[PDB]
Amino acid sequence: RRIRPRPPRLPRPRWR
Amino acid sequence: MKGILGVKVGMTRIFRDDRAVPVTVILAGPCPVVQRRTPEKDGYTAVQLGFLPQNPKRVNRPLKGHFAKAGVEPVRILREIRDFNPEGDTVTVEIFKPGERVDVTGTSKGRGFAGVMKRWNFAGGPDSHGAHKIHRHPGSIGNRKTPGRVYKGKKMAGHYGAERVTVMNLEVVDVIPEENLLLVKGAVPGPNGGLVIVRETKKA
Amino acid sequence: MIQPQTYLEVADNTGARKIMCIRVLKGSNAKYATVGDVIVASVKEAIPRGAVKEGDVVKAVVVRTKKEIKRPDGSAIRFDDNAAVIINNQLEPRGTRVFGPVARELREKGFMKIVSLAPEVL
Amino acid sequence: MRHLKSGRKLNRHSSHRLALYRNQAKSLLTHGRITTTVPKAKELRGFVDHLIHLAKRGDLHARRLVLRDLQDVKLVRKLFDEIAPRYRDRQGGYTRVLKLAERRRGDGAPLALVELVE
Amino acid sequence: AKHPVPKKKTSKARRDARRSHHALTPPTLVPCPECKAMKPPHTVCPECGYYAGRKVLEV
Amino acid sequence: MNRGALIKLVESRYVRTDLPEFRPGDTVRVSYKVKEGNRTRIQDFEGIVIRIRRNGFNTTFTVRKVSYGVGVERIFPLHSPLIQKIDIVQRGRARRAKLYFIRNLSDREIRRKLRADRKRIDQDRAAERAA
RNA sequence: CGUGAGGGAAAGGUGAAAAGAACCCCGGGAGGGGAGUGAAAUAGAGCCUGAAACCGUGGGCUUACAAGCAGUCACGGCCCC
RNA sequence: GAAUGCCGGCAUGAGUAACGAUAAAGAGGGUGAGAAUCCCUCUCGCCGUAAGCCCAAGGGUUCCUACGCAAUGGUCGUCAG
RNA sequence: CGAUGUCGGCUCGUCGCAUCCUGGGGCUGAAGAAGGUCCCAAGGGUUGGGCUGUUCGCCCAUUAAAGCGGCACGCGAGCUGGGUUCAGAACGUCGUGAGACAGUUCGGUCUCUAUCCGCCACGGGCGCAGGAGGCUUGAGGGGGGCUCUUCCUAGUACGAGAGGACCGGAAGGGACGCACCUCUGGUUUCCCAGCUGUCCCUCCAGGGGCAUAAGCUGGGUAGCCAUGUGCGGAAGGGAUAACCGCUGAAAGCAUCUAAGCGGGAAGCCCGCCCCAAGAUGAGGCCUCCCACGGCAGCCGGUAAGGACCCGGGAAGACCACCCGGUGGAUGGGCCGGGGGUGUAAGCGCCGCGAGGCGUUGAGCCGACCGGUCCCAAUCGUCCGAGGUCU
Ligand SMILES: [Mg+2]
Ligand SMILES: [Mg+2]
Ligand SMILES: [Mg+2]
Ligand SMILES: [Mg+2]
Ligand SMILES: [Mg+2]
Ligand SMILES: [Mg+2]
Ligand SMILES: [Mg+2]
Ligand SMILES: [Mg+2]
Ligand SMILES: [Mg+2]
Ligand SMILES: [Mg+2]
Ligand SMILES: [Mg+2]
Ligand SMILES: [Mg+2]
Ligand SMILES: [Mg+2]
Ligand SMILES: [Mg+2]
Ligand SMILES: [Mg+2]
Ligand SMILES: [Mg+2]
Ligand SMILES: [Mg+2]
Ligand SMILES: [Mg+2]
Ligand SMILES: [Mg+2]
Ligand SMILES: [Mg+2]
Ligand SMILES: [Mg+2]
Ligand SMILES: [Mg+2]
Ligand SMILES: [Mg+2]
Ligand SMILES: [Mg+2]
Ligand SMILES: [Mg+2]
Ligand SMILES: [Mg+2]
Ligand SMILES: [Mg+2]
Ligand SMILES: [Mg+2]
Ligand SMILES: [Mg+2]
Ligand SMILES: [Mg+2]
Ligand SMILES: [Mg+2]
Ligand SMILES: [Mg+2]
Ligand SMILES: [Mg+2]
Ligand SMILES: [Mg+2]
Ligand SMILES: [Mg+2]
Ligand SMILES: [Mg+2]
Ligand SMILES: [Mg+2]
Ligand SMILES: [Mg+2]
Ligand SMILES: [Mg+2]
Ligand SMILES: [Mg+2]
Ligand SMILES: [Mg+2]
Ligand SMILES: [Mg+2]
Ligand SMILES: [Mg+2]
Ligand SMILES: [Mg+2]
Ligand SMILES: [Mg+2]
Ligand SMILES: [Mg+2]
Ligand SMILES: [Mg+2]
Ligand SMILES: [Mg+2]
Ligand SMILES: [Mg+2]
Ligand SMILES: [Mg+2]
Ligand SMILES: [Mg+2]
Ligand SMILES: [Mg+2]
Ligand SMILES: [Mg+2]
Ligand SMILES: [Mg+2]
Ligand SMILES: [Mg+2]
Ligand SMILES: [Mg+2]
Ligand SMILES: [Mg+2]
Ligand SMILES: [Mg+2]
Ligand SMILES: [Mg+2]
Ligand SMILES: [Mg+2]
Ligand SMILES: [Mg+2]
Ligand SMILES: [Mg+2]
Ligand SMILES: [Mg+2]
Ligand SMILES: [Mg+2]
Ligand SMILES: [Mg+2]
Ligand SMILES: [Mg+2]
Ligand SMILES: [Mg+2]
Ligand SMILES: [Mg+2]
Ligand SMILES: [Mg+2]
Ligand SMILES: [Mg+2]
Ligand SMILES: [Mg+2]
Ligand SMILES: [Mg+2]
Ligand SMILES: [Mg+2]
Ligand SMILES: [Mg+2]
Ligand SMILES: [Mg+2]
Ligand SMILES: [Mg+2]
Ligand SMILES: [Mg+2]
Ligand SMILES: [Mg+2]
Ligand SMILES: [Mg+2]
Ligand SMILES: [Mg+2]
Ligand SMILES: [Mg+2]
Ligand SMILES: [Mg+2]
Ligand SMILES: [Mg+2]
Ligand SMILES: [Mg+2]
Ligand SMILES: [Mg+2]
Ligand SMILES: [Mg+2]
Ligand SMILES: [Mg+2]
Ligand SMILES: [Mg+2]
Ligand SMILES: [Mg+2]
Ligand SMILES: [Mg+2]
Ligand SMILES: [Mg+2]
Ligand SMILES: [Mg+2]
Ligand SMILES: [Mg+2]
Ligand SMILES: [Mg+2]
Ligand SMILES: [Mg+2]
Ligand SMILES: [Mg+2]
Ligand SMILES: [Mg+2]
Ligand SMILES: [Mg+2]
Ligand SMILES: [Mg+2]
Ligand SMILES: [Mg+2]
Ligand SMILES: [Mg+2]
Ligand SMILES: [Mg+2]
Ligand SMILES: [Mg+2]
Ligand SMILES: [Mg+2]
Ligand SMILES: [Mg+2]
Ligand SMILES: [Mg+2]
Ligand SMILES: [Mg+2]
Ligand SMILES: [Mg+2]
Ligand SMILES: [Mg+2]
Ligand SMILES: [Mg+2]
Ligand SMILES: [Mg+2]
Ligand SMILES: [Mg+2]
Ligand SMILES: [Mg+2]
Ligand SMILES: [Mg+2]
Ligand SMILES: [Mg+2]
Ligand SMILES: [Mg+2]
Ligand SMILES: [Mg+2]
Ligand SMILES: [Mg+2]
Ligand SMILES: [Mg+2]
Ligand SMILES: [Mg+2]
Ligand SMILES: [Mg+2]
Ligand SMILES: [Mg+2]
Ligand SMILES: [Mg+2]
Ligand SMILES: [Mg+2]
Ligand SMILES: [Mg+2]
Ligand SMILES: [Mg+2]
Ligand SMILES: [Mg+2]
Ligand SMILES: [Mg+2]
Ligand SMILES: [Mg+2]
Ligand SMILES: [Mg+2]
Ligand SMILES: [Mg+2]
Ligand SMILES: [Mg+2]
Ligand SMILES: [Mg+2]
Ligand SMILES: [Mg+2]
Ligand SMILES: [Mg+2]
Ligand SMILES: [Mg+2]
Ligand SMILES: [Mg+2]
Ligand SMILES: [Mg+2]
Ligand SMILES: [Mg+2]
Ligand SMILES: [Mg+2]
Ligand SMILES: [Mg+2]
Ligand SMILES: [Mg+2]
Ligand SMILES: [Mg+2]
Ligand SMILES: [Mg+2]
Ligand SMILES: [Mg+2]
Ligand SMILES: [Mg+2]
Ligand SMILES: [Mg+2]
Ligand SMILES: [Mg+2]
Ligand SMILES: [Mg+2]
Ligand SMILES: [Mg+2]
Ligand SMILES: [Mg+2]
Ligand SMILES: [Mg+2]
Ligand SMILES: [Mg+2]
Ligand SMILES: [Mg+2]
Ligand SMILES: [Mg+2]
Ligand SMILES: [Mg+2]
Ligand SMILES: [Mg+2]
Ligand SMILES: [Mg+2]
Ligand SMILES: [Mg+2]
Ligand SMILES: [Mg+2]
Ligand SMILES: [Mg+2]
Ligand SMILES: [Mg+2]
Ligand SMILES: [Mg+2]
Ligand SMILES: [Mg+2]
Ligand SMILES: [Mg+2]
Ligand SMILES: [Mg+2]
Ligand SMILES: [Mg+2]
Ligand SMILES: [Mg+2]
Ligand SMILES: [Mg+2]
Ligand SMILES: [Mg+2]
Ligand SMILES: [Mg+2]
Ligand SMILES: [Mg+2]
Ligand SMILES: [Mg+2]
Ligand SMILES: [Mg+2]
Ligand SMILES: [Mg+2]
Ligand SMILES: [Mg+2]
Ligand SMILES: [Mg+2]
Ligand SMILES: [Mg+2]
Ligand SMILES: [Mg+2]
Ligand SMILES: [Mg+2]
Ligand SMILES: [Mg+2]
Ligand SMILES: [Mg+2]
Ligand SMILES: [Mg+2]
Ligand SMILES: [Mg+2]
Ligand SMILES: [Mg+2]
Ligand SMILES: [Mg+2]
Ligand SMILES: [Mg+2]
Ligand SMILES: [Mg+2]
Ligand SMILES: [Mg+2]
Ligand SMILES: [Mg+2]
Ligand SMILES: [Mg+2]
Ligand SMILES: [Mg+2]
Ligand SMILES: [Mg+2]
Ligand SMILES: [Mg+2]
Ligand SMILES: [Mg+2]
Ligand SMILES: [Mg+2]
Ligand SMILES: [Mg+2]
Ligand SMILES: [Mg+2]
Ligand SMILES: [Mg+2]
Ligand SMILES: [Mg+2]
Ligand SMILES: [Mg+2]
Ligand SMILES: [Mg+2]
Ligand SMILES: [Mg+2]
Ligand SMILES: [Zn+2]
Repeated sequence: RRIRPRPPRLPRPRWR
Repeated sequence: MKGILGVKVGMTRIFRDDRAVPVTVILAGPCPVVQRRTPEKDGYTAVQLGFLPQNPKRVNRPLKGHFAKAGVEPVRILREIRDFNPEGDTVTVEIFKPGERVDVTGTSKGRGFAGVMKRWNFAGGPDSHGAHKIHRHPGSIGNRKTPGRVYKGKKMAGHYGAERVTVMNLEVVDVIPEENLLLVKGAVPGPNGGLVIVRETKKA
Repeated sequence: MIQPQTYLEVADNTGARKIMCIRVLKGSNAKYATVGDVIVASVKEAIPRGAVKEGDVVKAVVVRTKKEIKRPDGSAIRFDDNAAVIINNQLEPRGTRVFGPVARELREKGFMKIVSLAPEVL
Repeated sequence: MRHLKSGRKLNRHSSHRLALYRNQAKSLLTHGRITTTVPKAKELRGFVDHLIHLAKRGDLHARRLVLRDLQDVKLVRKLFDEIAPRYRDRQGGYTRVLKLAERRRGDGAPLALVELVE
Repeated sequence: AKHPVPKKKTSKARRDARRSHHALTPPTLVPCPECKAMKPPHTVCPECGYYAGRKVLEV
Repeated sequence: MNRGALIKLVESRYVRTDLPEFRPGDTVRVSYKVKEGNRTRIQDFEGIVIRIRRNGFNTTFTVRKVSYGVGVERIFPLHSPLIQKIDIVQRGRARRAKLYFIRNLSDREIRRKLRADRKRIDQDRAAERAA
């Protein structure tokens, strides 16, 4: 359990 | 360790002391002994029983020769009972009286290719709230890079039923020796008309 | 088959009218309470100035269920509703009467005060 | 599974499968010999023997009952007046499904004949 | 899914090995007791119309 | 080997003939043996048969009563050794074989949909006239 | 191909000479097998030469207790010269 | 010998997904080298503010008939835009 | 960085043990009951709800208990998509401004097809020195492993009282597992009935299609089912853990140990259930054929058997398995029984009529239990040992 929220590294795969 | 081969015939409830007892009826007797396993000959101890007489046409030479070493008429099924050496050369329902407890062994009803819900009681997925084509699906089957594989014996969909099942410690409700019947309280594996094995229980 | 969230009719003069099951007192993780089982419930509707009021947390015993209860003789008996009688921590009724039949199973479970108070024990 | 279930589905729904039997009953009772795929043929025996049997009986009830399927007053007449009497002494088994040796070219379906017995 | 896709081209060995079960079994045929021509058993002989002793169809 | 026969045999020792005939709709009274504590009595249960599901020896019938403002349905095995006697108390003419539909009906509504089976009543009074 | 301005391919070779295969056979046709032409017909038109991947038939050696970047070093066995 | 190189050819996945509305088919008789698929009959089902009919745009011989079936038709084809 | 998809949930788990409970313990400031503390122990178990996207947490009602953790903060080629990274919009705030903020708020495209490994199942091949049909031993492996309450002992030991046992003995539960369909309760696509609109057959009557892939409604067999029923955890034999001892020196005493021996856990090993000789280490037993013709080899004809093809089956995706193939009850029909529906049509009678009464528990009637050669498993074909060497 990690207390500091972990930012995402990828944007949601967006339709080209 | 007494034992007998018989076919399961169907279920009912008799009445006994103002209580209805679910029973299944087993045509047990009679079972001629056709070979005996002894420690000299075979290392262990067991009796080869036969069951249901058979049209001598349908029995090849080698099988028919087996019966002749014992003077038994051609029979349909041959089965051993381990650590059983009866006094006579015919096992019948008489070796069981009411009150006794038995183990009954039979080939279960085959459910064929069974999904993970019917076979392993999994819960599947939601039926709304977004669930997408996984309604009867198992879910995850592993972890990630470690171990990076699926455990042996991982419960999955596949064939389910038509396997051996022994249901144990069933009360012997009645015995009808004139009819070679054998009442048994409760459920017994296999369909009606399926060959079961009735043995003395191993409980307390 | 009473499980939490199930509404029940109260068959006594304790004030209550409907109670809502929130726990079946049958060990760790029992699924449903049949006739004779004890439940903690919430008083959802009740007449004014009763021995119990709206919003209490009472215990009760399930006297009759809408699911049929079976019996070792081979018979079975279902009722038209699921009902209960408010009790105390000593299993005794908290009213002075009960209304409508109660299942005979209460006696075998030891609720003789309720069973005697009934109009019919089926 | 399928345990102890009776009745081919024949990849048709309820109505369609009934028609397929009826329109094959009319055709079998019209010419007394039709060629079909072996599956439909085996299912045709029992659908038609009932109709023949009911004709053998002969009452007004049996004719109106057979009329629910065959729907053709002239064809029902052929059944009662010409077909059924041929079998007054026969105890069921009024039809026969024998298999053919060549298949359909288009889809390889194995075929058989169904004919009213003598 | 996420479009599974083969990782390596299958070898001339692995595809031929797969096809070890793909050979055909020659049709099972018996002689016709009337006209002696090889025909499938339990079918009306398509060369003489006979089956079970008598003639059944015009060939 | 006939297996339905063998099952028919096992049940024979328990079969009853002494009970009267009665169809769905017939109002009826089942004198039933009950075990209340340390004694046994004959509790009666009287009501309308709303269902009869046959399975040879394993046939059962359901009877519906109204006890102190509360519907009560009760299922009996037709060959229960705890059935002392059954008394036909009224003959009703139903149109269906299972009468669950009378659950959601007032008393007046039921009296309309279930009238006295005059043909089975007159046959009843004509029987019992034995000499 | 693009509404349009505009974009913009691929595609050469029988033989010295058509002497381009009459006629026969199987085939519905396509295709073949004979006959025939030619120095040559795996030059026969899907035509000089005709590589490689790729597919297939026959043959030799080998392989169903085996752990692999597939080879390399040794030795033994079988087949051939 | 490599440029997610360029052109072309041929592999793999593989006899695998698919074969394009779940309105629905069945038999008999023709045709023919060959027919589930073409023609004829009868039975059955589907649309019927259309899935019928008439006009306009657009398309440009697709119309009619006769003779054909290599390719086009998601199968077949004796049929066909 | 020519991509290692990111929180939480769902699902499916598995492992560790710094052990929440159950088991075994020593100390206790342990009377008893109940606690504290530490030691052994990972077999199994560890509830349902309110709140918030929440993990976490608080709370409700329980409980034997409501453990903490690893597995890419396990798990998106498994699902979700509420939180969080896009583009819209607004609030507070910062900025002259375009705009910006671990400050809020509403909204916002998650990809049909598995090649290889792995996993669940199921076959084909060859092998297991002669060819075959049966029946088997079990090396090895998996499954399972939970727990509560009341009562008797006994209101006894213990305690001023309140309270309240050890041990031994009976009964009844919860959740979970395997099988089952007699009973309870489902489904039951055409098994029966009722009903509306419309088109039709054939006008009346009687019927058919369609209204869903059952038009609709009331019912419903077998089968498959659970909410239903039976059964399981154990008993027990053994080796131990912490801990307690016996006898006992080194060390005249003492010490559970240095020689030796007891006792001692839900844990380990056997035991129970299931798989299993590809266990190549390919086992054992019963039974069957056997010196075949021609140049450890080859080509053929056979034997015991087997396969093919067919009728099928609570077996089943195909394959496999099991049953039967006329000297036969395998399926289809037919008869009987069951069971469902609940009193057909036709006629008679009563009523102006919708209707009602009677014939009548009739008519119809899937699958269940049987019988019956009426129809279909015709006729046949192909494989198949002659047995290496010390
Ligand atoms: Mg977290
Ligand atoms: Mg892109
Ligand atoms: Mg068996
Ligand atoms: Mg399940
Ligand atoms: Mg299961
Ligand atoms: Mg289960
Ligand atoms: Mg859930
Ligand atoms: Mg669900
Ligand atoms: Mg979605
Ligand atoms: Mg979607
Ligand atoms: Mg999906
Ligand atoms: Mg969905
Ligand atoms: Mg992944
Ligand atoms: Mg690894
Ligand atoms: Mg199996
Ligand atoms: Mg017991
Ligand atoms: Mg049965
Ligand atoms: Mg059998
Ligand atoms: Mg009341
Ligand atoms: Mg009373
Ligand atoms: Mg299924
Ligand atoms: Mg099956
Ligand atoms: Mg299904
Ligand atoms: Mg059948
Ligand atoms: Mg049908
Ligand atoms: Mg289909
Ligand atoms: Mg179809
Ligand atoms: Mg299809
Ligand atoms: Mg329809
Ligand atoms: Mg029938
Ligand atoms: Mg007539
Ligand atoms: Mg009919
Ligand atoms: Mg064939
Ligand atoms: Mg064709
Ligand atoms: Mg995807
Ligand atoms: Mg998708
Ligand atoms: Mg997939
Ligand atoms: Mg590949
Ligand atoms: Mg390759
Ligand atoms: Mg190759
Ligand atoms: Mg290749
Ligand atoms: Mg491959
Ligand atoms: Mg039966
Ligand atoms: Mg009433
Ligand atoms: Mg009326
Ligand atoms: Mg263009
Ligand atoms: Mg242009
Ligand atoms: Mg351009
Ligand atoms: Mg060129
Ligand atoms: Mg020719
Ligand atoms: Mg010619
Ligand atoms: Mg032509
Ligand atoms: Mg030519
Ligand atoms: Mg030529
Ligand atoms: Mg020349
Ligand atoms: Mg040439
Ligand atoms: Mg050359
Ligand atoms: Mg050249
Ligand atoms: Mg040149
Ligand atoms: Mg060339
Ligand atoms: Mg070769
Ligand atoms: Mg080669
Ligand atoms: Mg080898
Ligand atoms: Mg080895
Ligand atoms: Mg190797
Ligand atoms: Mg290594
Ligand atoms: Mg290497
Ligand atoms: Mg060397
Ligand atoms: Mg060499
Ligand atoms: Mg280079
Ligand atoms: Mg590329
Ligand atoms: Mg480049
Ligand atoms: Mg080129
Ligand atoms: Mg290219
Ligand atoms: Mg190419
Ligand atoms: Mg390719
Ligand atoms: Mg290919
Ligand atoms: Mg395939
Ligand atoms: Mg594939
Ligand atoms: Mg497509
Ligand atoms: Mg496909
Ligand atoms: Mg199409
Ligand atoms: Mg549509
Ligand atoms: Mg389509
Ligand atoms: Mg649709
Ligand atoms: Mg429509
Ligand atoms: Mg046609
Ligand atoms: Mg003709
Ligand atoms: Mg065609
Ligand atoms: Mg054709
Ligand atoms: Mg047609
Ligand atoms: Mg045609
Ligand atoms: Mg078509
Ligand atoms: Mg017709
Ligand atoms: Mg209209
Ligand atoms: Mg048009
Ligand atoms: Mg124009
Ligand atoms: Mg155009
Ligand atoms: Mg035209
Ligand atoms: Mg063409
Ligand atoms: Mg063509
Ligand atoms: Mg042309
Ligand atoms: Mg074509
Ligand atoms: Mg197309
Ligand atoms: Mg033509
Ligand atoms: Mg990166
Ligand atoms: Mg970059
Ligand atoms: Mg890359
Ligand atoms: Mg990438
Ligand atoms: Mg990637
Ligand atoms: Mg939550
Ligand atoms: Mg403890
Ligand atoms: Mg303890
Ligand atoms: Mg302690
Ligand atoms: Mg204490
Ligand atoms: Mg104290
Ligand atoms: Mg520890
Ligand atoms: Mg543990
Ligand atoms: Mg709320
Ligand atoms: Mg928030
Ligand atoms: Mg929080
Ligand atoms: Mg507690
Ligand atoms: Mg405790
Ligand atoms: Mg909780
Ligand atoms: Mg965990
Ligand atoms: Mg994670
Ligand atoms: Mg996703
Ligand atoms: Mg996620
Ligand atoms: Mg992935
Ligand atoms: Mg959304
Ligand atoms: Mg969002
Ligand atoms: Mg939001
Ligand atoms: Mg400034
Ligand atoms: Mg400002
Ligand atoms: Mg400023
Ligand atoms: Mg923002
Ligand atoms: Mg943030
Ligand atoms: Mg930010
Ligand atoms: Mg916000
Ligand atoms: Mg919206
Ligand atoms: Mg694969
Ligand atoms: Mg790999
Ligand atoms: Mg694999
Ligand atoms: Mg194998
Ligand atoms: Mg050996
Ligand atoms: Mg051998
Ligand atoms: Mg064998
Ligand atoms: Mg064994
Ligand atoms: Mg073992
Ligand atoms: Mg192994
Ligand atoms: Mg083990
Ligand atoms: Mg355990
Ligand atoms: Mg006491
Ligand atoms: Mg006391
Ligand atoms: Mg005790
Ligand atoms: Mg477990
Ligand atoms: Mg049943
Ligand atoms: Mg059932
Ligand atoms: Mg049932
Ligand atoms: Mg039922
Ligand atoms: Mg029907
Ligand atoms: Mg007309
Ligand atoms: Mg009419
Ligand atoms: Mg109608
Ligand atoms: Mg119509
Ligand atoms: Mg219509
Ligand atoms: Mg329709
Ligand atoms: Mg609708
Ligand atoms: Mg209808
Ligand atoms: Mg229904
Ligand atoms: Mg059923
Ligand atoms: Mg049923
Ligand atoms: Mg249950
Ligand atoms: Mg000492
Ligand atoms: Mg020692
Ligand atoms: Mg001691
Ligand atoms: Mg010990
Ligand atoms: Mg235990
Ligand atoms: Mg075994
Ligand atoms: Mg072996
Ligand atoms: Mg074995
Ligand atoms: Mg080994
Ligand atoms: Mg070896
Ligand atoms: Mg062996
Ligand atoms: Mg051995
Ligand atoms: Mg089975
Ligand atoms: Mg099969
Ligand atoms: Mg089969
Ligand atoms: Mg076999
Ligand atoms: Mg056989
Ligand atoms: Mg045979
Ligand atoms: Mg034969
Ligand atoms: Mg038969
Ligand atoms: Mg039969
Ligand atoms: Mg009946
Ligand atoms: Mg009537
Ligand atoms: Mg009538
Ligand atoms: Mg009438
Ligand atoms: Mg009149
Ligand atoms: Mg009836
Ligand atoms: Mg019947
Ligand atoms: Mg006979
Ligand atoms: Mg022959
Ligand atoms: Zn012939």
